[PDB]
Amino acid sequence: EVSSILEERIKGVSDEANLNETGRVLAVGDGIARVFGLNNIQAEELVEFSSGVKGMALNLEPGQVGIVLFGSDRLVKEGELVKRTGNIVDVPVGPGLLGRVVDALGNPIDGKGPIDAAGRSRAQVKAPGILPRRSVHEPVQTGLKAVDALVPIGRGQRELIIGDRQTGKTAVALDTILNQKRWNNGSDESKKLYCVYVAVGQKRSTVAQLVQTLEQHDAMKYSIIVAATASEAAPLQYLAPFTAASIGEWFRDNGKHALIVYDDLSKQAVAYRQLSLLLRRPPGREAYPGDVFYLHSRLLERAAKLSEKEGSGSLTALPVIETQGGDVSAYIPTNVISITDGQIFLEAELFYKGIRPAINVGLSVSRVGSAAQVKALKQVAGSLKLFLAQYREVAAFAQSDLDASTKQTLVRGERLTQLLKQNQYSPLATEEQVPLIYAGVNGHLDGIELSRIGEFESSFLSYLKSNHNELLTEIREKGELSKELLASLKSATESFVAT
Amino acid sequence: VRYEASLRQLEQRQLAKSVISRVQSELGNPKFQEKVLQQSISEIEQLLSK
Amino acid sequence: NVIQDLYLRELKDTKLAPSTLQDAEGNVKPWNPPQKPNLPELELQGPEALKAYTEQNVETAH
Amino acid sequence: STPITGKVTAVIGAIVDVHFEQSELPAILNALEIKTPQGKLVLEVAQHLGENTVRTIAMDGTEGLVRGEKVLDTGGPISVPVGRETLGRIINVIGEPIDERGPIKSKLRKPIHADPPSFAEQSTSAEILETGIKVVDLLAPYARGGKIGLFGGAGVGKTVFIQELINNIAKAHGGFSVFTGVGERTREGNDLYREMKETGVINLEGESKVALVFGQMNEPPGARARVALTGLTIAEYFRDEEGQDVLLFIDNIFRFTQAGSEVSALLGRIPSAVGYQPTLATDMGLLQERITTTKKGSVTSVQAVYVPADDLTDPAPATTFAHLDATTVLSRGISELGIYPAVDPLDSKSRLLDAAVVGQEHYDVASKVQETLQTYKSLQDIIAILGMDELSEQDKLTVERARKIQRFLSQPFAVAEVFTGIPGKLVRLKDTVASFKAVLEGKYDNIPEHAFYMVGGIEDVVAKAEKLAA
Amino acid sequence: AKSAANKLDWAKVISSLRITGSTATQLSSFKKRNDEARRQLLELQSQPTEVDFSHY
Repeated sequence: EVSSILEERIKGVSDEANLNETGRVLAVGDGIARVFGLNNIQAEELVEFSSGVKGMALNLEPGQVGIVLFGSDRLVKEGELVKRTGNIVDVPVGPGLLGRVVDALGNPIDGKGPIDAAGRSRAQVKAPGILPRRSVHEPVQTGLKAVDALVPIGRGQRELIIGDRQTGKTAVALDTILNQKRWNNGSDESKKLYCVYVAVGQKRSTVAQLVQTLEQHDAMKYSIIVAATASEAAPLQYLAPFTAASIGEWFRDNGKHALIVYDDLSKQAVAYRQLSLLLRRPPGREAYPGDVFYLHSRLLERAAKLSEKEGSGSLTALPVIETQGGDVSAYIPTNVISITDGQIFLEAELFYKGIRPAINVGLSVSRVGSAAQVKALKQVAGSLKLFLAQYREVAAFAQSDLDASTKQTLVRGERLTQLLKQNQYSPLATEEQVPLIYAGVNGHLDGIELSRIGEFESSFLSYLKSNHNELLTEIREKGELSKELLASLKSATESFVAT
Repeated sequence: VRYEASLRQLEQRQLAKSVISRVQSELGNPKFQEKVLQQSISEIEQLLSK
Repeated sequence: NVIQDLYLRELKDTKLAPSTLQDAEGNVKPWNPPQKPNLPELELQGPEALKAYTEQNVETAH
Repeated sequence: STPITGKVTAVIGAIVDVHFEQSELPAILNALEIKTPQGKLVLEVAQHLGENTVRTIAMDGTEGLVRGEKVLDTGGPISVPVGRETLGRIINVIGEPIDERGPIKSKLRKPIHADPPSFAEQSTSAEILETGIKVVDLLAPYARGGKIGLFGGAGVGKTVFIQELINNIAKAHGGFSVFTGVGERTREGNDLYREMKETGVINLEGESKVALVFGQMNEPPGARARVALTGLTIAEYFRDEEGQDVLLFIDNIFRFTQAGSEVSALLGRIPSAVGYQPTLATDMGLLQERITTTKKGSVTSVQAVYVPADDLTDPAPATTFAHLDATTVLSRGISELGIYPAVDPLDSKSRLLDAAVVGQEHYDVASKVQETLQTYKSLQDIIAILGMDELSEQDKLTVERARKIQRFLSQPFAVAEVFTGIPGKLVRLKDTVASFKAVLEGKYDNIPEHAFYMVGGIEDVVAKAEKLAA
Repeated sequence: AKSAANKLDWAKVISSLRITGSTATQLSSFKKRNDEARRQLLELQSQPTEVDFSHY
């Protein structure tokens, strides 16, 4: 029965004679087999054993060439063949990895769907030129109101999501993938970000929620999840961000966009540490290797927004960095912070205070930021930065009673803050982000009790869809507010505030 | 229900050990001579072509 | 050659066999029946209860 | 040809080197045995250094290892026993009975190593554990599939916490369990063994509801490491082949981390993270993935964890925090205050807490609690300096409910009849949700703080209002 | 029944006012209620005994 399928496969396996260069293990310890032979061999080239273990050649030296083993130490012994495949580590790239959860090696581990491939591209390549570049001005909507206005998001624009442990890091990121479903549904394929979530040194249990949540919202037909798990060895974890970016390059080169969310570079560093220390590489800061910087830098400079020549496409990025209670002065955070343009910094306090996401947007800046921002959102939330900004500093004054001025600022800030408290895993369109913020700015939301804010939000939205869904569609597709829409938009808020 | 599910796997595992059982017969029989030699000559044909 | 050769003899002389019922049974939970509900808790039986409850609450207090 | 002879070459503490003969071809993860007066010393090969010479870790004493003395090759990892007849017996790290009732019964055996189940095998949670402890049950409940972690310092009643859960939860559920003791004192083993024999969780006939695997700290650092791999293997057997949920328990899993750190330097692997094994992530990672819910069994571990120096922003606990699903934090201060357990209200967090998974009412109530306490803690500063009468009336009332809530975490236990002497309580999940809510709604601020001190469920809270009045 | 027991307990609360001490009035009222509530949830767990030989 089953035996027949296996019978089919068995026949498709034959005796294979010819094999190239080879080496024999002299001593194997700690995943570091040390091989005699392999004189002429490319730098970091792939080797295949006689027990079917794979390896890479970080160390080339004439006495011995020090292979690093990817699999088991129990199938590797003394005196064993090490065939030289003759191909530097490269992994398949195609369009077929859409809706596919793959291991670090590119094969389906969920057991759903084949890999339709067209090329294999190296895990490490070199970042394009100066001439293969164009300024960042393309928006991207994450569905959170705060992120899109205060510290906008762009295309080939990378900026951190650096925050504390289990404070809903993944929720900041997940909302964006789910929002990229919007462009995907249509047919202009220069607006389609084909998202990649890269779980590095992050266990299969955690990821099983990650896949499950995607599946429920029908989002495994463009999301790609490259996984090198906690159990899976240090080469696979070291090579997990390099494998994932490369899949994105096929899309990017063909003229498209795609988006990579790395989780997390705190765990990428840990794997390089394991490798360095067993190969006795130079020490550095905090007992992590000194040369970690070079690793991160190579990966983050390929994430870029290319010229129109290269098809008018980019690789957008969002690294997620895990902090030990908010330390950013820590050697691994510090490297990434300088390289990337922008940060988002989540805060433990906000979390405890029941505001989830606990994103704190005062200590968020984007270096490039609003050059990529929707026109509509810039008008109704320039004001919005200046209102929330004052309220923080004036919230260092605490209650008895205060000046007539000071108390006013808290009232305005607080209604806006409850507005920007949103439930997680709930995206928003451009047509429903823009009306709400205008209500805050123009003080038709900051005239209404705190408790009733949550209520106001849906009612106002429904009220706009029933009366005039024409104004919403107009807003969305123009991308901007005109004096005729701005006249109207005030009129509408008034009738709604009346009821 | 659990063991029934387990059993379809076991059935294949019984065929795995069976490979070992024919292996014993090969090294006892003059398959130990004849098939080693089937193996040898193919290596001669491949290596002459290099 | 040898892969095919070994596999033919093994496949032909050995199919997929279901286990014996006896082998299966052993490897699963046994089934035991329900034993002994309980006799409700004693607080004296006989006239040992009767003399005792009447004599002990004779007292009352202001 | 495989030699059955090795001669020992260097005894340098736990590290034991062997000089095997021509043709051996050494392989890592094998087991070498040396005949000795203290039995059979097991050596788990953890390097070959070349030319037929291994560098191995000892699992038994080397204060009597004689050099020149013959070393057999056994091959692969050692094989312990698994089954259902392996319950309520005390099993050593090398697989041998120290409970001294003939051999530990077998059907099948499997080795202390196991490969971690693939993505295709994994499946989600759907059952919700209820511990019966009001703080855990409202502000962070656990679910079967989970890798629970009892983070705390020392003196916060670590064993007692672990003891409580066995007293309630273990009896309740239909599955069997495994109790694994990693590197712990000779007092604690005996305390666990007597207390649960009496409670009938340990029985001399097999087919119990716990297993015992005692590995102790007066045994070499390698044994402390592979006591855990041994107990775990019993749980995998349950899960897959014998199709039963396990409510696994391990204790203290820092002895597992600390153990790897000791033999790490000596094997040549220079420390990383400052004083710790550089293989911290992967050793954890392998361990945690085995403990999960798949296509059959659901093995939900409760792991004790020790935070050194009472500081949890140190790299050894922080790495772990990621690896565990449903953290709790405990501390010296809370335990001393009379609030049992020392679990903190805002710092008990799960990644298995959803608003739908635990139901909307529950979620909303636990959020209100998190807010009221957080206002209380912000107000502590104001109250220290400014005074308590320069607070608004909304604020003053939040202080007051927060005090009631703070003493509403206090529940005595049976296994903390070495502290209060008042037996344990069982509190149902719905009863926690409803009684906390009542405080917060302002309808149950007629009740004082001390009548939420030392209570069970709801019925209890009502009973204590009357008692204090008289 | 069970409600007769709970009506009768409140007669006994005001009875314990009139006499002095309530040494086994309370110990009796608590036991009766308690083991009544325990048999009731015990019964909700209780199903008739059947084996499904047309599904499993």
